[PDB]
Amino acid sequence: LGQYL
Amino acid sequence: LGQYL
Amino acid sequence: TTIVALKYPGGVVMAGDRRSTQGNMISGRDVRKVYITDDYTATGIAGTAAVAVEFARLYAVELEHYEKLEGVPLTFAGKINRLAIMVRGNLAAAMQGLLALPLLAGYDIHASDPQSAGRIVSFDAAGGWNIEEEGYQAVGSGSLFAKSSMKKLYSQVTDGDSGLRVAVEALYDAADDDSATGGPDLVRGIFPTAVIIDADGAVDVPESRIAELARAIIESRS
Amino acid sequence: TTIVALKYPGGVVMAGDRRSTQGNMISGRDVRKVYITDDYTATGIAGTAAVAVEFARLYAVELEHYEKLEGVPLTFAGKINRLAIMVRGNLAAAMQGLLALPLLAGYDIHASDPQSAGRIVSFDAAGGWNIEEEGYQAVGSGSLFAKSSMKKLYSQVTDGDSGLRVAVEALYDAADDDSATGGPDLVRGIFPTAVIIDADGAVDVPESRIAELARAIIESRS
Amino acid sequence: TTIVALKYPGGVVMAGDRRSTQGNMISGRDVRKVYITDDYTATGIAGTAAVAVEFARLYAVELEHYEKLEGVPLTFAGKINRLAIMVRGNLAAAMQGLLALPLLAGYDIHASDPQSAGRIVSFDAAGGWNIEEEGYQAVGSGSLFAKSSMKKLYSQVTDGDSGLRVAVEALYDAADDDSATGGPDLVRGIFPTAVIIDADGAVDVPESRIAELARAIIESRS
Amino acid sequence: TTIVALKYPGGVVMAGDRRSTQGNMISGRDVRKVYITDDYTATGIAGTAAVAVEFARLYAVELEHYEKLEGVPLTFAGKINRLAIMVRGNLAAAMQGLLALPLLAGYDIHASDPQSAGRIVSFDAAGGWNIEEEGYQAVGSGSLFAKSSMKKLYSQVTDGDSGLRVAVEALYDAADDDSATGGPDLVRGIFPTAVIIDADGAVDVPESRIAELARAIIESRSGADTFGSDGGEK
Amino acid sequence: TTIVALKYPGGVVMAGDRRSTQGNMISGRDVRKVYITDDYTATGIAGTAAVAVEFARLYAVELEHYEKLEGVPLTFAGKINRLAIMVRGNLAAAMQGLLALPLLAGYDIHASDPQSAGRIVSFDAAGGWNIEEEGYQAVGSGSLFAKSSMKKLYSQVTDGDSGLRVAVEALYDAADDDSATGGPDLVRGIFPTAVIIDADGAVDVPESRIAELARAIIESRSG
Amino acid sequence: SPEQAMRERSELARKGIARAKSVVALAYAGGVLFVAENPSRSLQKISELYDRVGFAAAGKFNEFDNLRRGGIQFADTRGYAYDRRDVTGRQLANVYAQTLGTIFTEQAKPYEVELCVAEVAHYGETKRPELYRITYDGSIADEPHFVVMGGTTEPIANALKESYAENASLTDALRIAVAALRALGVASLEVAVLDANRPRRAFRRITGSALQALL
Amino acid sequence: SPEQAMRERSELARKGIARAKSVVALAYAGGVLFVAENPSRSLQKISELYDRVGFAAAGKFNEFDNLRRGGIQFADTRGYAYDRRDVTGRQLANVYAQTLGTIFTEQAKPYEVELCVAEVAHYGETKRPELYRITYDGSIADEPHFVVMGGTTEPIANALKESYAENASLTDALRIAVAALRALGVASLEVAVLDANRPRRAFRRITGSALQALL
Amino acid sequence: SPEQAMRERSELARKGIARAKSVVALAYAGGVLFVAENPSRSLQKISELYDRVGFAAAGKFNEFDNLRRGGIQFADTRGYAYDRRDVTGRQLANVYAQTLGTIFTEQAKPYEVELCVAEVAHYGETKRPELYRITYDGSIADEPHFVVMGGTTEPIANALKESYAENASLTDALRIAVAALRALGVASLEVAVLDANRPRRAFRRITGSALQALL
Repeated sequence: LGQYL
Repeated sequence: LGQYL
Repeated sequence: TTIVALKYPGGVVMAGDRRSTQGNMISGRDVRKVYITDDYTATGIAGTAAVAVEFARLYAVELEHYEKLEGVPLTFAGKINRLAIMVRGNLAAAMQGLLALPLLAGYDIHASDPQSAGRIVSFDAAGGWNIEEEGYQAVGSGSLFAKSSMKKLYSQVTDGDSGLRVAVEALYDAADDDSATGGPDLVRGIFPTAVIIDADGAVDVPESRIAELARAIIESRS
Repeated sequence: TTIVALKYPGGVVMAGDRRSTQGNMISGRDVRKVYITDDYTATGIAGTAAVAVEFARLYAVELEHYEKLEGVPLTFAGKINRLAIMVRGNLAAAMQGLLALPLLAGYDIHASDPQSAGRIVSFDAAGGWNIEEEGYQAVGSGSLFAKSSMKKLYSQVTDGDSGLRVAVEALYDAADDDSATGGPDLVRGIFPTAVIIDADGAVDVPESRIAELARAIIESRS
Repeated sequence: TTIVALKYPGGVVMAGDRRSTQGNMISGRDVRKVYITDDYTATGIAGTAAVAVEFARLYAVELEHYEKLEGVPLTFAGKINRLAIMVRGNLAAAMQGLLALPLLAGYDIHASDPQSAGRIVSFDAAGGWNIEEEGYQAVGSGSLFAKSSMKKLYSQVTDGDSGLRVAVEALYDAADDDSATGGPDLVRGIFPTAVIIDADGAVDVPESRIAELARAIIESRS
Repeated sequence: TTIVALKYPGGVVMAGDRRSTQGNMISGRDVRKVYITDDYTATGIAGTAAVAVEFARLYAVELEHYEKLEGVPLTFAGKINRLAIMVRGNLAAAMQGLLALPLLAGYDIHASDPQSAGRIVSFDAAGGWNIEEEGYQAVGSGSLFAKSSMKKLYSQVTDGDSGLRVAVEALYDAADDDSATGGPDLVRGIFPTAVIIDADGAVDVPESRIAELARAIIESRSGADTFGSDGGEK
Repeated sequence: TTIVALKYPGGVVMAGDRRSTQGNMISGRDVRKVYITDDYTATGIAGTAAVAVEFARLYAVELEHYEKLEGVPLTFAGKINRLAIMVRGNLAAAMQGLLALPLLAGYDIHASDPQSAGRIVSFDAAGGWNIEEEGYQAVGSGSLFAKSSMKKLYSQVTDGDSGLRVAVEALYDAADDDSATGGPDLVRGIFPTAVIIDADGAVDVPESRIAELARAIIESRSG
Repeated sequence: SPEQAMRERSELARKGIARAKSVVALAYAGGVLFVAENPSRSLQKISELYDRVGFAAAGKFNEFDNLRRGGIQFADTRGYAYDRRDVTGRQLANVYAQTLGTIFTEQAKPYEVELCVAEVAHYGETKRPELYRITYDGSIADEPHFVVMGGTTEPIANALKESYAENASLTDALRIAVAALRALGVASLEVAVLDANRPRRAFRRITGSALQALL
Repeated sequence: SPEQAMRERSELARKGIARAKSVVALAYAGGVLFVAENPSRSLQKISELYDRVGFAAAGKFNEFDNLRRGGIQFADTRGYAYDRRDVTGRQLANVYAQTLGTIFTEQAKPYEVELCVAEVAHYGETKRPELYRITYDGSIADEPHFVVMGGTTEPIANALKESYAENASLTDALRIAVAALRALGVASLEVAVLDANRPRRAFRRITGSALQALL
Repeated sequence: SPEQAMRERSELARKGIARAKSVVALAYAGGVLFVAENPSRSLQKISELYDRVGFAAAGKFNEFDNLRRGGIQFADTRGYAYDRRDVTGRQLANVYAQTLGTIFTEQAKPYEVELCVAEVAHYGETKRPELYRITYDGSIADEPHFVVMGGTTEPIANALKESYAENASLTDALRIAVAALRALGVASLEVAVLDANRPRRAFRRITGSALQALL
């Protein structure tokens, strides 16, 4: 997955 | 499958 | 508009006029108001012409639909009930000027005595129905004059021909006393339509016989 | 508005005027009120202009939709039934001042006798329909005058050209006795539109022919 | 309120006044009533100001939405149909006083003759539309006076500048005869707004040219 | 009820009266009719008091909700559109006597010229809106008198203080000609409320400044009445 | 029907009459129109009796429901908003003759100044509310007479006893000028009901004290 | 493995299309000519979609018949909504491609059909006819000269490539189409044309003695 | 097995939380200071919930952004329903805890987020700020001084335990937070405060030259 | 293991993306220039979203075309609801990212598409163009100079890294884009620009003789 802040 | 642009 | 029906020994006959009007203006001269719904019943509807045609078409469709689905025709009481239900359901629209009063005549194949198998059924605006026992009935604007003429003329009915003559004479009287009912048009050659129902089924009367009867009546009254 | 239609040996012709008004004020001078719905039927609609255009467009769409879906055109009775259903469904809006009364003319390809294949159908505000048997019919505000003129002039119809002349003269009379119907405008060169239907299909009459007929009528009456 | 539109060789022009009222009270002096819906059509709407603004906004949004979705702008007939549908759908609210009567002027790039590519379309309260063929049309309270002035002044239209001058003079006459239409306000420097459409698209006319034309007309009539 | 709003170089000012009536009876003497919806707009509502309060509350809630959801405040045109939509949706209830006519004053930070960033928007009962170009507008029962007074007095507006004085005098004239509009109450010490919006945001005017301006206006009117005559007779 | 409420230093007091009528006929002589909704507010409702009772019951149920669910009582503004919402929702039935106009009096525990923590809120038919500033308000048919009497009598209010006496006298004047409002009935011993709210909460005033005040007022009026 | 299932679906659709009869559609001087090998007299593989749009298909009848009905419904709705001239063959082809892709992805069994959408220019207008071929998976390919669908397409396509000629007359195009389709009489041929010379509706079937004289 | 499912969900969420940037929120003299490491300029991890309530999160953006929108909707609805002062950070924390404890057990994939709710006293009021930390499973912990979320929380918490001081100024608190977060320039720091001195709305971001001057 | 199956999902999405043509979008003096390798004439990969927002995509046509339609619907609804200037490319990018994340998490097959949203400044206003790239999983990355999508992007991106220059003219930017795309004629290129000099609508396709003169 992606888009971890 | 098909129809990749 | 005037539609009459009377019983004779061995069958029943129904006849109706041909005129349709919009107020005082004549709009139609060859309107057919008597329909053969099935092999043994005929239905004549008075009132608004469009509603009458729609009712006859829908009633015939419903009867044929039931006969095809079940493989056996409806009893006469069932046909009366369906027509009464349709009339009752049309009450709200009839209150808006779309009234339609049908007259039902038929031959009961399941009746005991074949000579008295004819049936005449009348309807009111509320959907109620009554099987006539006096042998004749009429609907429309000129119904009263036609019934009063048939009351005096019914003693001469002994077969199909005499019954047809009496029905034609009653229609002539109704057209004589009512402007909304059209009489025999000798100039254009247009005559009222009639249907005869007996043990062999319902058939349309040829125009030539009705023309002969109308001319005989006119010569009698000339 | 006035739309006329009459039968001639071998076909049928329908014509209509060009004027549209808002009360006493003239708002349109070139309105086309006769439409070619398909290859063998023409529809003229009187009343509110917007409702007439919408009805013509929707009726043509429905007929073509059925023809494309089933691969076979509807019979004439089916087209009559669909138009009558549309008129019946428009009753609620017509009671609010959006009345629209159509006139249907067609050439029945399935008819037995080619010389009597023309068909004229009239409709009332209640959705009822009747196939005209006198060979001519008219709708609109000036319909009575045009119908009475055609009653006298119908004896002169023997072919397509004579029928077209009679239709143009009937429209001229309707515009002569009705202010809401526009006559031939010689100053602007605006003339009524007409459609002729025969075995080869429905075609639009060229403006030059109608102009010549109108000028001949005007010279005859002056 | 008065919005005028007229055709000149190679294009079309549309102009409108600036006044909005509430009864006899003047509530607005710089209202803009002519909108550029897209690159080749302009729409002016008369009646209630709020309904007019909302109609223009919604119509432009719908046209741009279709153009972005399908990748190709609608044909002129499609735009006419959509505007007519909106007008027809607003009928119930117009019966309550929220009336809006639009005027559509456009340039047809797909037309054969470039000099006759201009189009003027008028609408009624029932949603009906008619493509004007006399070269000019007007909507609003002072529409009749402006139209009657354009009838006399249309012979002088030969290009864009003459057409603009004629439109300004027609608006001046409409304001001169109707109190609900505002005239050229020299004290505040407020002048009618105009849009010119040609092969290069639709552009807003600069205020200086309209001011010069209005001053010339005023000096001519002094 | 009367609410006025006028533009001055560098900002805008909005003021309103304090009286609420039920027919000819006075039911309220300290009603506040001018609200600060956000940091750069002020909204005043005329008509039914309950509908006015609900309108202001819902409008502020909607604007703050959008700002919190998107992380950026609405443009001025967006706020105008939302208020117009609310007014249009209230039309059916307004036809039954629950009428509410808003007046919008704001300071557009995205405008090019800072000195002309003030904005005044007027609304009608049908939801239509118009951006005023004459620099002043008024709503309410006494709107006509206040607008006519501002038409004569607008030439004196040169800064925020002069604009505030002109607005107070317009409210005074509206109350002088309309019984539904309350004038400055010297006995109870109740004065009209005002909001002034500039580059630093919207702030509430302290009551002392409005009180002394109203007192000066009353003194000027009394002195002019003493000096004047009915064409020669007092 | 007439219900009054006035502020005194350190609290608030609300009183109401006992008569209910059906036209010109007297149907009730002991109706109670002032309710203790919670520990620090009181609600008096004028208009149709059935609608008033239903309104008070529903409002108390809603307030207690919120307090039990959230574990913390509503702020005073929240209570005002809920009552205003109920009044606004009852508008359609009010147009049909089921009108009910409530009067709200309460003591705010979160107020900065304990001496001026009393609150009086009045409502209109459209649901709008206004926090009273003059220190007294009244609702009902005889509301105008009681309000005009309190306007003259408010200078004498210095504590709870004087405020209660002034409220009773205002109710007496309202009954004196309005036939739909019942006065102190000495024959049957029926006197107006009152509620006093202070820092310790809301309590019902005993009947003996109100009877004594009514007798003193009557003796003063008769000379 | 989704890839293996997709390959299985593709092979099933390909064999289903292979079981169908052959259809040829080629552009000529007068427009587009449709010639299909149809033994049945009640079942038709060539139909009209709109005024200037034709339709050809090959495969499972109960699937492309439903697709044809849906396309006719879409075209009529679009024409009534905006205008008749706002309906184009490109939009119909795109709708067919989307529907076939969605069916190929979601339904248990993909449609075993192959569609052809042909459009001619309006009356009094000059424009090269457009041919679109839409496959079972949803791919749409634009063919400039001719389209062959159903049955064994390699020999028919080779024959058409060898014998095709632009601006050919109707009779020569019909002869070439029949010769390539053999690689038949009026009792097993379904012939229709999109006659660009027609004013409004270009679709027209050629059957009976006229067809017999033509070939 | 419920034990294995809970263990797998807990480990997946714990591995998703640590795969992200770090946010620190600590209380100072003027209220609560939010410091976040955010290289992005459009996506923000610090946001306002209500007048005196803030929001900080760390994890998968599309999940805590949806949670933030839901919390804003709930806060606005509650404020309009009863009053603005009836909305408290405790209620928002309870709602978030219920939502996360339902999602952790019902949905296929638990949310990989860690929420922080901070509330300060109203204007002119004296009260210690309240910090709430809601984890993925649905547990809520009350932190008196500071909250560390995302990344390697242990070293930052250790640094804060040594460097924290109550009633510190904004500049000192910002320096302490940055020093603990390093264990950064203005182009990668997202800074906002809940200023208790504000009249109504306490949330206020500190970006640009104003941020540059502070640190 | 669902985590390892997510690897298969990502691999399938990457294979779908790489099985397509290449699109490049770079900023220049006049705004944003779009250059795409599109042999087809009916299907397009570049489209307008709103007045100042463009759209570029690469992957499966039936997926990003639906996404484009959804974005157009959202932009028009937002513009009509509040104002035209309230619509920004940031909101469109956020919506696309959320939708793609939801599809990648819930639907059986992830969308094998790669989106690009570009926004330019309004007329009379100065602002650097903003480029956003949205991947199948939902991640959005802000590219300051250029975006390359579809096919083998490594050589094209490497060539652009050397040949790119800010404030370049339209002709120079087009030459650079085509040269990097090769590592084509007017019959296989789709060229559109977001011309910041346009008053209201910036999107404008450059095809035909004008495109021929440009390159």
